[PDB]
Amino acid sequence: ERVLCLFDVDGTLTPARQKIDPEVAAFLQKLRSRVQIGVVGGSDYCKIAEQLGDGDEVIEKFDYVFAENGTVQYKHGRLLSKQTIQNHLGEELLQDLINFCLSYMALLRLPKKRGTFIEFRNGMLNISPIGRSCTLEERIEFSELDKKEKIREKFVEALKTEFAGKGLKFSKGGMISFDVFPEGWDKRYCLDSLDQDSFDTIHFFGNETSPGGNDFEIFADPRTVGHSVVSPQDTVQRCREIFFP
Amino acid sequence: ERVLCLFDVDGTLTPARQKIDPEVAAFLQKLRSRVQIGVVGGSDYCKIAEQLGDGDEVIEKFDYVFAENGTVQYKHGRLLSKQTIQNHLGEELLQDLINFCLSYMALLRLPKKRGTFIEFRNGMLNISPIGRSCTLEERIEFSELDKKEKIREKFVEALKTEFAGKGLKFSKGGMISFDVFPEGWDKRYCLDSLDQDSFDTIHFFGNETSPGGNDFEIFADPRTVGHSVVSPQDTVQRCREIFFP
Ligand SMILES: [Mg+2]
Ligand SMILES: [Mg+2]
Ligand SMILES: [Mg+2]
Ligand SMILES: [Mg+2]
Repeated sequence: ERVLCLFDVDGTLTPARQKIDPEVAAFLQKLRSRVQIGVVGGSDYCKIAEQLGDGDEVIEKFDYVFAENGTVQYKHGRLLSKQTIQNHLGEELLQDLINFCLSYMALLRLPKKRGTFIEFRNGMLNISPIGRSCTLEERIEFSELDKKEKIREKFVEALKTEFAGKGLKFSKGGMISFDVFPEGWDKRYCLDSLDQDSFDTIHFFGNETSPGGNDFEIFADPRTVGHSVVSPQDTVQRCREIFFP
Repeated sequence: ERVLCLFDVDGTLTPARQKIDPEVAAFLQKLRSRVQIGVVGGSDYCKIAEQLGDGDEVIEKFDYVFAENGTVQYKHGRLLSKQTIQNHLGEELLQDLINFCLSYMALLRLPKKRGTFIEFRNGMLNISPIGRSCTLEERIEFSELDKKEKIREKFVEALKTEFAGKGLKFSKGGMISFDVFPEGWDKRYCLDSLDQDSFDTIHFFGNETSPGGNDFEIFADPRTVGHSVVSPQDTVQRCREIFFP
């Protein structure tokens, strides 16, 4: 009777990294007459906020806004505090990680390099072996280089081996970067808080629910009814079938 | 007859890193009835904009806004393009620099580390051996550590030696960070563009005009009438004496 629908963002509600279609948006508000609705994305809040309305409207349009996998949470218009990756990991392991990344990147000799190789967020370190500080022509340029030299991939292989058994996970962040987060700080993190809000059912929709994907763990988790979608139209489709039959 | 007064920001017009006193601000507008006025700061535009009014008002209140030593320039309400440190330095030297900084920082084992060790701006690399991504308690904490271990200072000594004769300059950025810029991209950079605006006199005011300080080179440059000030009140004082005697 208390139902929440929880959506991944990229590919599930919106074209990847882009604004939502006003028609999907319009539907989500309709869905809201029956159930509460929320989103969970890997990206920071501002990025998510941008894709889903104007300014900070997203927190008004959605009952739940879980950014950075849920390490950052908005609930019914208001911010709830965030745990810090350093509080969770502690300083020593976090610095072993950081120094390893610095020492590995120092040895990479590329065509170009830019800035902000290691960005410290709430629920992850975002690592970019070229530089988060590049333009569009440069994003595409490194994107090509990464494919050819497997830069991120080899870096991740080396990181996983070095920190084997120490509770870190790595997943790519699309172009030029990868994330490093504590084990358990994938999308499932948001479920722990949601456990306290007395939902009878939590429907999750995601487009990467296959093994490997960033939606897998939350989709497979026994706390959710899992749904696999291919597009924003597939998502609306499914919600119609279940909630408006 | 065409006169410009050009002010450094921190310590010259405003308490360091802080909002301008409405009384100084009020005076600067009065000064503007006689002469054009401008500012030049080491910081980025947003930082400068914040200290000097609300939002982007600074470009309306000042005839010239030279941020990042002049590599970024506003002139009479509008932005003029910026040269890029990489266009000036080229990719190879810039990456030698970057990799050297990465390799040096990887070997620093500190109490803590955070993120954004190398921030790529327009007219410099800002290097922070702890992490630009820290809070106030942490800024103060590293600030203490830096004093005791001479972290930035030893890093700079090593950088200057390594890149001896290669045209790079280093100056500290107050707490936790230092800047790396091409030789000539201190405050004097803004004078090259100002040369094209047909001023009969350019008065410069700065509080670090002693050798070593970030105001020295522009103060000593034969293109300006140089003035040494100790406070925002000293600045207003001097402008009264010269322009309102
Ligand atoms: Mg997705
Ligand atoms: Mg499930
Ligand atoms: Mg000053
Ligand atoms: Mg002079």
